[PDB]
Amino acid sequence: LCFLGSLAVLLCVCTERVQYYFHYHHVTKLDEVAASQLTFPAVTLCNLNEFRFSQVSKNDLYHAGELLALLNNRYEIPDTQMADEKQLEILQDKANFRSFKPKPFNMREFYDRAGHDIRDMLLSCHFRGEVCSAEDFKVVFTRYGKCYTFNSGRDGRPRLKTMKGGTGNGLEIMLDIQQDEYLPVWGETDETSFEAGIKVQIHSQDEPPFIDQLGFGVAPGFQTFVACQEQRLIYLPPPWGTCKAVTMDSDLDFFDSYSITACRIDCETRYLVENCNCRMVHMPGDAPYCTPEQYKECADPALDFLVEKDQEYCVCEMPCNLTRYGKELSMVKIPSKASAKYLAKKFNKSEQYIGENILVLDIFFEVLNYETIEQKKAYEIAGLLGDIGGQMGLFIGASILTVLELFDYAYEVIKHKL
Amino acid sequence: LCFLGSLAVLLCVCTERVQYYFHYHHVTKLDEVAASQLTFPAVTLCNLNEFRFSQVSKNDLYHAGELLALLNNRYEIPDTQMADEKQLEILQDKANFRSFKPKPFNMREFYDRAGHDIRDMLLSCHFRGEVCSAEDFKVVFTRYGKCYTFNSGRDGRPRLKTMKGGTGNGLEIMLDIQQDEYLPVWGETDETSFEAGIKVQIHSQDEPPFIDQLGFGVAPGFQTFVACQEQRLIYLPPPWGTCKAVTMDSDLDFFDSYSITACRIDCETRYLVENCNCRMVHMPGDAPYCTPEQYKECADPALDFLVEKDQEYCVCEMPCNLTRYGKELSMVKIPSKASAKYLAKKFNKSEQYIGENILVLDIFFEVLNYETIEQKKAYEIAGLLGDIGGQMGLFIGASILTVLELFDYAYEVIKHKL
Amino acid sequence: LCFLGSLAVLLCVCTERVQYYFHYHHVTKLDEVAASQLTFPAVTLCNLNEFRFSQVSKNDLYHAGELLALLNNRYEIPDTQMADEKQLEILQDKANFRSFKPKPFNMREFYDRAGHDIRDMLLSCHFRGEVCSAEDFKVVFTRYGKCYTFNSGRDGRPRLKTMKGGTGNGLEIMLDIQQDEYLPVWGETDETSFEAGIKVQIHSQDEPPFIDQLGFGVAPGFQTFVACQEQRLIYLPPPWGTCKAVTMDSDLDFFDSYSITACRIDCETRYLVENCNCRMVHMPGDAPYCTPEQYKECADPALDFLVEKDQEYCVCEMPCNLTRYGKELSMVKIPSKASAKYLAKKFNKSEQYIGENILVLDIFFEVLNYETIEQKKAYEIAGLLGDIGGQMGLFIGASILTVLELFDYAYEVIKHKL
Amino acid sequence: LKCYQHGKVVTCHRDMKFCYHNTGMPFRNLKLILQGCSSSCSETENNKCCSTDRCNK
Amino acid sequence: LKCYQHGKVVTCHRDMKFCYHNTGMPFRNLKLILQGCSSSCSETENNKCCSTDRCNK
Amino acid sequence: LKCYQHGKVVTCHRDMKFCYHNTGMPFRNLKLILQGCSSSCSETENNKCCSTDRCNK
Ligand SMILES: *[C@@H]1O[C@H](CO)[C@@H](O)[C@H](O)[C@H]1NC(C)=O
Ligand SMILES: *[C@@H]1O[C@H](CO)[C@@H](O)[C@H](O)[C@H]1NC(C)=O
Ligand SMILES: *[C@@H]1O[C@H](CO)[C@@H](O)[C@H](O)[C@H]1NC(C)=O
Ligand SMILES: *[C@@H]1O[C@H](CO)[C@@H](O)[C@H](O)[C@H]1NC(C)=O
Ligand SMILES: *[C@@H]1O[C@H](CO)[C@@H](O)[C@H](O)[C@H]1NC(C)=O
Ligand SMILES: *[C@@H]1O[C@H](CO)[C@@H](O)[C@H](O)[C@H]1NC(C)=O
Repeated sequence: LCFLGSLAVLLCVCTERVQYYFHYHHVTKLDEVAASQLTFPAVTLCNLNEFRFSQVSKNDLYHAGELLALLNNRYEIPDTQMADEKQLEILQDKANFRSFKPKPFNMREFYDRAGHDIRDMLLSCHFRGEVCSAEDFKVVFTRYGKCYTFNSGRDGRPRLKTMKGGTGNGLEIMLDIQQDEYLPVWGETDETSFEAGIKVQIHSQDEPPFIDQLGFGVAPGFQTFVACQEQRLIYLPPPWGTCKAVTMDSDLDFFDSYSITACRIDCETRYLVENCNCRMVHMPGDAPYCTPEQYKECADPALDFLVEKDQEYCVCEMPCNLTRYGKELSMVKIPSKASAKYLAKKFNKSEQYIGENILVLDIFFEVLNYETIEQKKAYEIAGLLGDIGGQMGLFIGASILTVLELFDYAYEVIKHKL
Repeated sequence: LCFLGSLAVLLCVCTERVQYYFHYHHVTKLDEVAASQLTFPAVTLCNLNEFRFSQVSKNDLYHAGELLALLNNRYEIPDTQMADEKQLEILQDKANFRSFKPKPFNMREFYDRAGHDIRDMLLSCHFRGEVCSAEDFKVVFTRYGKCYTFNSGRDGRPRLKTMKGGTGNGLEIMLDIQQDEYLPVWGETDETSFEAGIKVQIHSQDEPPFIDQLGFGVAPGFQTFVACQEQRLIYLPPPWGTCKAVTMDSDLDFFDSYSITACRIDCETRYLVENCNCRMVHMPGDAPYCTPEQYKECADPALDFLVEKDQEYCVCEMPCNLTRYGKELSMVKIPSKASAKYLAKKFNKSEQYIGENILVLDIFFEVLNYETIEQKKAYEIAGLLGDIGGQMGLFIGASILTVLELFDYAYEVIKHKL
Repeated sequence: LCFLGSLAVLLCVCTERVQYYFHYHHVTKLDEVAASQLTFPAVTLCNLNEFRFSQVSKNDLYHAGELLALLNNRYEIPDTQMADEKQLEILQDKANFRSFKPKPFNMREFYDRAGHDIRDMLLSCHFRGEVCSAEDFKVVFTRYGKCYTFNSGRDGRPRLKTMKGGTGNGLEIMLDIQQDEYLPVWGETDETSFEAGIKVQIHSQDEPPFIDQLGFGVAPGFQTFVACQEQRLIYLPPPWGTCKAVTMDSDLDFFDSYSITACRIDCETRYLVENCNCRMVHMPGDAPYCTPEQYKECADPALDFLVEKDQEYCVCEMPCNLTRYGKELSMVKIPSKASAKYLAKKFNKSEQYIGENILVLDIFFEVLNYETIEQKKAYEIAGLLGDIGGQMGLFIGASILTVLELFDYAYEVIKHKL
Repeated sequence: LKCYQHGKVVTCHRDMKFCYHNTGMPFRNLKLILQGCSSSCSETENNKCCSTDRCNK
Repeated sequence: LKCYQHGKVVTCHRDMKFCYHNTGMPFRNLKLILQGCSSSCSETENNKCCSTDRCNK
Repeated sequence: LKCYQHGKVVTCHRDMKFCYHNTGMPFRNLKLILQGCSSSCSETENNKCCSTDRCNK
């Protein structure tokens, strides 16, 4: 008469508390682990120019004059007008094509000798005081051309570590960007880039570099202290959140580990091989890097459809071992009026060449910290029965033993009574 | 004898747990919603100069020579000494006042033709590849003078969207700041500004721009990639937190939606109309923009009292649908030595004019994310009775049914016993 | 027969819930307290040069010619070759040592008159409109040489406050870095610094400045708006987290309050006094600042062992009243083409001297906020018995009164039965 | 405390005390009209530092 | 929804509807081959906008 | 572990093992005096790598 009227008050609170479980709510927890060892993040860096000017020949101009965006489709200097006299004299001399016999061409060979060698870009690599050198930089290939990578972790070299904060305990790279050997830009295209600097992306060792869409820039003539603070992320598998937590062999067709950057490159490789069996030089695989004349029919518009679709054509999900890197720039003008005539004498260069083509990166951890942000499921199964008993211990008083002995009550109802 | 001694142990734990409710504690939850569509934030931008030099006339100098901070109160060139010869020749020629008859004046008309037109500031507006134009910029008025606004959302044009990350999928604005036509600064005042650059504030569509107190700066001669990461905030109404969550008609005397920026402008309009019935040109309302001679008596010191009070004179509270925008700058030197003689030929300008008066903004989303930080009340009313029953299920064992049937116990005490 | 079989189901859930207490898990809570008064953070600033060139004498060159990194160990100009003619003429004239009698030397006296005086560095200090002056800067000593400190809070001057946001309500310091009087760098050492700018660290009043390892940089010729947003941190004592929360007298051998920066200086003072009873001029204590010839035997390598150990030699823990300061830079080019000939006339300097040696800091709070991040223990002792009773109110139904009256059950078992 | 500001009801900050009204505080060649929240009264001629809600009318 | 992408199973975003397959969309002097997740169908000749899992084979 | 540093008691990091004392490690034309927390012992002559609390006296 009233016990029926309190069971519905229990049934309403029990139904909302079992539906509160089916929301899969989650809270997040932020720590600051004062760690003692930290692995150095892999710094990559690309010049903003793709091919240097003083190291291209006649056959490179004959075979890829339109891919260089320098020549006419009927093989001439198209807008050779009011640019320069020293650039124009060397241009028509290496674009004569007067009985110039062609040669066997290979695009991967073209990028290995017409990009930017690190032996004349870099001037002084450092690490915590001990003198870094030139062969610590694993060469990589991405869309800006030839790009290098400090602290890669592959090809046998171990992952370097750091154990002290402060500006004196990281890289100190005095680069040189060589603005004289940029491409002449007397034409006009859609991909034209007037700038002159270095794009640098700081990432962990597992992701391949993606300078096109994640890297900042560093201007020449300005030493930029770039601090860091290593974050760690732990996301949850579905239906709590989203993970590709199954790491046996998810999508690693050309890599080993899974990452949101390596998804898009593996996407754009598998899409292009399904169109004309090509791949560009920044595309890992086994199908051949294809001929320059074949690039203009199939390989060019198949990828320029991708930058026009106005959606991410190939989707995927983030993993849940993500380690980002938060950064905080600052700038100090490098070629001082006290220090002008020493750098011009030492590196055997002009005076005005110093104030335009000298860059000093400086990357270091600020405080040896660890900012972990993880997701934890907030209403587990073991808290369900623990919170199903707060109200039945209050409303009716009945334990489940009163229901467990209610089975032993039923022996006197079906056997003895009927 | 002991049941009285365990009820006080219940009463102490119950009193602290009902006072824990009256603290109104709240925890906060951080997500990363991997969204697929994102609305572009409304970029506004102001030059750091208020009135251009080559487009002021005799009557503008006669009527507002002291508001321009260029003339004497007895109508002369006050400190015309050792500034320039080309500036001084054109100055005294447009400040002769030899039988120069005055004209009807209007301050709103003065700011529409002596500010900075966007047709000669802007050179190339872009959006995801497709070519933006000049008439997408809604003109606004704030304290730096004439200011423009990309992606306003008002006046019929819809809110633009983006669906891809990376640097190639946002604005690419090659501005031009025209340092030649700044005001001559041979005088000295308290408002003197030696700088020359653009102030740019990124905000959502509902707040009016507030460049005076929230915008960063972008230097000329440096293309600055400005990343973004859209945040969402949900605050709680009082007494949990603070909101003006009642959005029927709170304070929208000249706007439609409520925001912490639009509070202060609506404050400073309603204060000044209660003093001399004026308003400046950056003040929305219906009272007339008042005469320049009337500005010097009433309108100038009534607002300069506001910057001297050493308190925010007009207070309000933040709303709880706030969407901020976190930013991360980076700089790359624009006018390259390869790209010098093309920009001077194309835009029909000098060589040294390029390296001083060319700015390239570049604003883009980094990863299509959504960092929501909301406040949730941590001890609701429905958790009070759920946690009032943990101890009485442990201390005394008594359910509330033992109190609910204690009413049926009272029938045998007042009716049958007495 | 079954009550024994449900007690083990209770005992498993009770053992995990008492071990969940011994994990000492903790969640963290983020607020945004819209405060009304905020204390201004103490800005320190150092030039990147240690000793000015035009204020060193013969005996300073005779006594510390090798500590200046300018002279030969056999007292000559070592690499006086192809640097300059004006620098080299004044160098050999103040390095003659032809019957130049020595003098009494003191290193603390050398840094007080050969550093950088603030009376000719600073040009215009401001604070909210009212004109700041030169004697508000408490002189401090750190590793870059002579350094100054705005808003120190010591020596009787109170802590200044601010109550409004925006760019017009903080410092506006038009500094001057004097690149002409830097040290000549025609030699080459390991500590060589080619740069020329100011390092500025924003910190609270209790920590001493630590410009070597925490400060950013500001380039000359660029006015940099530096926003701020005051954070507050509350960490927990062990075994929940880590604190030196006992603040009676923890390690304050030369200071009063405890901080992670003041730990390392107190470390490096107490280590060096245990080696040769010296201290450098940036080391607080009572032992004498020792002679320059004594620095070369003991004081130099004892500290250069510290920068080579590849570990933080002296460890400590963070306190739990930490107030950090998050920053967000932006740059605007200062010496405008309209404003060139006024600054050269006013400060009595050249034209090209303006565009190289003028810096304008500008530090201000953005919005008067308070981002507090505190740690709270998530499973206290008073929640243990509250959650030990959810299952025994569900599994067996037995309250602790059924165990409390089980003591009164035992009176009939040991007294009357046996 | 929810007193007025030129015809709009506006709550104060919870740290802030009594609000006020003033047809005074000359400060220049002028006679100002002020009204808002405050934390310190200086009642000489018209500074109605009343600590009641909606007092400034 | 967990349909294919060139031989790899890949879940879509939870806001995203039916996926599709296309040996078409010429767009240049070419005949493209597309396959992926989507939110709007335009079935004229081969746009198999099927809302079932693993439909694109 | 809470061993000494030149006359001040200081706890180590919870990842860090036994601490030590050394009137050695010459490294230059000098004979250093070191004392602090550590994680690797190299006991040859005086490196007292004792894993007890307050051991360095
Ligand atoms: C992945 O995350 C788990 C859980 O945090 C961690 O134990 C494991 O080491 C991580 N694996 C890699 C390869 O980083
Ligand atoms: C130094 O530069 C000059 C100028 O071009 C050149 O002649 C000389 O060979 C250079 N020296 C070296 C070692 O490259
Ligand atoms: C305001 O917030 C509520 C709750 O988050 C949301 O549903 C609503 O769309 C928001 N309104 C506006 C106009 O943004
Ligand atoms: C280009 O600049 C020159 C130099 O002032 C000027 O005479 C000419 O009219 C300009 N051309 C155009 C189209 O404005
Ligand atoms: C230290 O922290 C406590 C707790 O937050 C606070 O009450 C106290 O004022 C702080 N002390 C100092 C000196 O900042
Ligand atoms: C201004 O500079 C000149 C150039 O050196 C100098 O002769 C003159 O004394 C300076 N004036 C003052 C007041 O210092």
